[PDB]
Amino acid sequence: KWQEVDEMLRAEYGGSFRFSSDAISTTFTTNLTEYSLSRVDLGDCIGR
Amino acid sequence: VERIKTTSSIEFARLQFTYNHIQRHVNDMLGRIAVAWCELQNHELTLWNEARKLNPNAIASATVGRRV
Amino acid sequence: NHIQRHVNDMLGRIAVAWCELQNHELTLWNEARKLNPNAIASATVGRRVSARMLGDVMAVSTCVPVAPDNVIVQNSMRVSSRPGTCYSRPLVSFRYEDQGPLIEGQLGENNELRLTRDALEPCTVGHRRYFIFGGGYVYFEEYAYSHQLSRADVTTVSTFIDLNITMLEDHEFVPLEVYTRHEIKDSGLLDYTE
Amino acid sequence: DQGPLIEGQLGENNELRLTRDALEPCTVGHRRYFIFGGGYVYFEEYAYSHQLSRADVTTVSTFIDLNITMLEDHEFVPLEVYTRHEIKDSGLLDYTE
Amino acid sequence: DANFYVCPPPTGATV
Repeated sequence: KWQEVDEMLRAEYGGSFRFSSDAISTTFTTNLTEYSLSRVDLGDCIGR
Repeated sequence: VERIKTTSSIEFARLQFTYNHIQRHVNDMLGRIAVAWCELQNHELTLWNEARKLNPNAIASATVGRRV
Repeated sequence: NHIQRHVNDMLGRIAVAWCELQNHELTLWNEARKLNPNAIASATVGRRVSARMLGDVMAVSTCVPVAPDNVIVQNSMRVSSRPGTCYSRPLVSFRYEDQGPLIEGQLGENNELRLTRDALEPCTVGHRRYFIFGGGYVYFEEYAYSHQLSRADVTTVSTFIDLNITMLEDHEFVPLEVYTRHEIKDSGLLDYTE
Repeated sequence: DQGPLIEGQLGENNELRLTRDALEPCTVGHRRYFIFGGGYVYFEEYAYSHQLSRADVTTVSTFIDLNITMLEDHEFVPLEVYTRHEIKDSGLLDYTE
Repeated sequence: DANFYVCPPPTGATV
């Protein structure tokens, strides 16, 4: 775990999600489809 | 099943945030200016009609671009 | 901070200039309002409204719409009852709506239907006149009908000042490193752990 | 306050003129508002009817609206994916230690 | 302006 963002704004545009955080001044870009956690090897910390 | 690899540099996303913020503000303000400009020209057409009645020579010389 | 200060100061100057220009053109609006209360009234209230000047204010009464298909324009502005006198604008007969009396009248500016036929001027040789008729103009010579013509048949000059503002486009910033941390690790000649 | 009270004719935009010469033929249905001080004065049939405030007259605007807002301040906090401590700690054995 | 208008002379009902 790296960052906890209490205000993350998600916007849909051009087939992409943009997750913006004013607190840390950061915009992440993801695809629309979710990432299944089963693809992570030994990633049991993520959910909890 | 695989491991996600992470870049050491977050500054690309911070540049993205700053650019998006500035770009949205500037685009919104300049679109507002564009709308106001178009409305003002459409609004001033009335004054131009009346001045056209008052003095056809000057109005035509100014609108045409050549003195007539 | 640099960009924000510059943009804020420029746009504040633009805001001040805009407010002053509106306040400054109020004078021109007052004088035009005296010149032709109907047109300025329609522009300022957002709807076609007849207007007149009562002292230093405007009396406004809503105009009633009439479909274009119920208007017929006559041929000659020459009023036969007044030889040596002519109608300054073409005569029309219009019916407010089907199943109505065909009310006689005169074409007034911006497709107005004026009940009063009082606009009379001395006739003059060389008469050549265009008048707003529906979506186009109508054209007369020698106080006699010639033809209706489309709006596109007349040369268009612009009183508008052009301003071409385009939006800043979207831009994507990809991750970019001169050396990855793995390159930094592999920069060492001997790795103690290995 | 102590001078001779001069009779004249009201002008436009609270002007006070010296000569009473703006004479028009009388007409029926006379109803007129005039700029009087900070408000209007209303006359009906060439007789003083009453004053009224400007707020009593509906207002139409000749101004074009334009709403410019400032770009607000923004604070950028320090932000690293990994600190130097994390980079140094990612080694399995530290030769010095 | 495709639609004509009939504009009765205004009265001071609305100012």
